[PDB]
Amino acid sequence: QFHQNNDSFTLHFQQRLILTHSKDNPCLWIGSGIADIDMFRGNFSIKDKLQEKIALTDAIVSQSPDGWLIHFSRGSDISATLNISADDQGRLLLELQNDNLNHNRIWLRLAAQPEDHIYGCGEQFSYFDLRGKPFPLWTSEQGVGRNKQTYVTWQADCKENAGGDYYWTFFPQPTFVSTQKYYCHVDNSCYMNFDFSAPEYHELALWEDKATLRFECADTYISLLEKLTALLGRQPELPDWIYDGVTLGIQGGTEVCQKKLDTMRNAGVKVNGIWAQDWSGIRMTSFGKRVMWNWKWNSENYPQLDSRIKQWNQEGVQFLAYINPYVASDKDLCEEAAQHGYLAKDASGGDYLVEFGEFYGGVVDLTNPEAYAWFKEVIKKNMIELGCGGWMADFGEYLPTDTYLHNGVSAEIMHNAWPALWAKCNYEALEETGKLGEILFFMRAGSTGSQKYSTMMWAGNQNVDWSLDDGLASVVPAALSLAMTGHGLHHSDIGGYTTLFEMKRSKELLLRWCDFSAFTPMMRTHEGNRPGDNWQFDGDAETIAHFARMTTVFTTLKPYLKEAVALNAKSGLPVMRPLFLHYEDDAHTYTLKYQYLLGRDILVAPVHEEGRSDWTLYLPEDNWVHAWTGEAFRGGEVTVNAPIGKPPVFYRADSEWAALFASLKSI
Ligand SMILES: O=[N+]([O-])c1ccc(O[C@H]2O[C@H](CS(=O)(=O)O)[C@@H](O)[C@H](O)[C@H]2O)cc1
Ligand SMILES: [Ca+2]
Ligand SMILES: [Ca+2]
Repeated sequence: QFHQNNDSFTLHFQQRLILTHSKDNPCLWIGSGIADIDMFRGNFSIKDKLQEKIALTDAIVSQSPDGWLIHFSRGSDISATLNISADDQGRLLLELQNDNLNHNRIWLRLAAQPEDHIYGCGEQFSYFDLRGKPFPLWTSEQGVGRNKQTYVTWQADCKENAGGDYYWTFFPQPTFVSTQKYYCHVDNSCYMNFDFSAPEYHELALWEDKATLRFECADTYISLLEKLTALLGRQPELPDWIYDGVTLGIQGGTEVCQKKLDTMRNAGVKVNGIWAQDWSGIRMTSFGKRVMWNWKWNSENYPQLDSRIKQWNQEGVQFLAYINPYVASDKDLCEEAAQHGYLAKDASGGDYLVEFGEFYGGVVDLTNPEAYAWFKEVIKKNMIELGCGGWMADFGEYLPTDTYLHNGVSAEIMHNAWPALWAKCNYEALEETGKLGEILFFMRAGSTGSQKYSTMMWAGNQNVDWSLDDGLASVVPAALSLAMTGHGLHHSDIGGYTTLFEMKRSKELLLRWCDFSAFTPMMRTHEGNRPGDNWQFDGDAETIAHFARMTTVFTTLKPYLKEAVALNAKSGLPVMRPLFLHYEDDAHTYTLKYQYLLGRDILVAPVHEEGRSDWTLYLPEDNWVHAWTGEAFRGGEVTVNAPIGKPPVFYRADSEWAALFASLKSI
């Protein structure tokens, strides 16, 4: 539905009002800015020197039988064209192209209603409903603290501009869902700011001279996500062994791994894996114990690993490793990359050395098909053929904007696109070895296409604290925001990661986090950056026993989880779901941030505060059974006892899975 008067028009798409334009209230501005983008250790400082911002108030429409073409102008020397058409699947397609490259800013307004909620924009840690705020979309480090009013954030800012803020994330994406039951996906990867704060419109700011946007509607959110994932990609099914226990994050070598494994197994903990990020060596820095970034098994630290991997596998234990797409400048791979011209370049034509925190690395130029192939062979040869069942595929958010890439695309454009590219490299390693569905890699950074190429997201680095913006809590909006952006497999470090400034992980925080992760599709621990300052999974007999209990819980859910994972693969129906996917008529479910459905039938509200013996949450109208007592409940706000090991989890009494669920209160 396109309606027009002289310099005035509206566009409806399946009855959603998308655009309105008039001389008085334009939908389009263009102009120009000079980007001053600086990075220190992945923490970006983005300044614009805005030169112009010009409202294109004149619009001349011409019509094809396949669309409308709108010439916008403000005099002869300022103009842009908007083509409105349908793409090959009938999605609404807007193509914008400014007059010339000098006009490298776009602001486009979309119509909205005050009541609309907005979800998505990738992986968001402070907000799930985005309505009422702007979100800059620039992949970076996620922040330490992430709130200017908390102390840790202030410390991290002083120390290295590292505290961040509510919108910082390693997986921003220019994709959102409206409670008008449509999504909007922007194909650009330039800097963008999605402004959701005006009651009557959404404003999308693009730092480019052109923009493509697609929209699709549906009658339910589930169908909408089916459509969104038809566009962006659907993840494979998880390997069957992911459901079989906890993956133990261990460092310090083979014997330590063995000793800890045995401690856990012998106490009855269900262990499916050992994840040893230091498989390649350790680098000590002031931040803490980091990995040596040269992607080859270090047999001095991990003697007999080649054989031990298989002995572990014989007992149902996978070995997981660590790789990122950078290479330590003081090691072999970086040298080999340098010799073949496989590294991103600086303006002088040298290889760009990035400062990563008291060491330097090259950036493997994944835009060079040869470097891409070579790096994929590194994975295949040095990890898959070694016998890894999986790995952390980390980073992807750190490309500096003054690197020069083999494909000739500006680093200011390639920066945001990097994660998906890295994801694809991993995905293809698996695909080329027949290991999709068998090997599992997990990623932190993401971008458009991570929905196809990342077999699992993890929530990156939480503080080992109970903060809303960077603690246990924040993982839930991260998971739900991703679900709404088309990625339905999400987990977090059991216990958090970031151990700085007197933050140290308590036993209590370890156990609460364990209770949370038992109700997600993957259980995996982390030592954190300072292992010896954090409570760990084997800190005492009670911790071990808690793990044996909650791993038993997790493994009981295996068939349920697997079905939910199948559904994710088949139709983009995410494993951790916002309540409104199934309780659409309940207005209260649209504003929940810290509870989710695990599958259709289990409602989870993790305790995210220290010192609680009870917990308050919302049950939508259904017949619920408390998992630990069998107690029946109906909808409305409820407070339950929530000691450690009995997280606030409820299941639908009418679930075909009810007898499985009913066995939980007997563990
Ligand atoms: O920018 N930094 O310096 C920075 C440091 C550590 C970061 O953590 C990431 O990297 C760690 C490995 S390492 O310390 O960089 O070798 C892994 O243990 C974490 O799980 C992962 O999220 C991420 C970034
Ligand atoms: Ca008219
Ligand atoms: Ca953080």
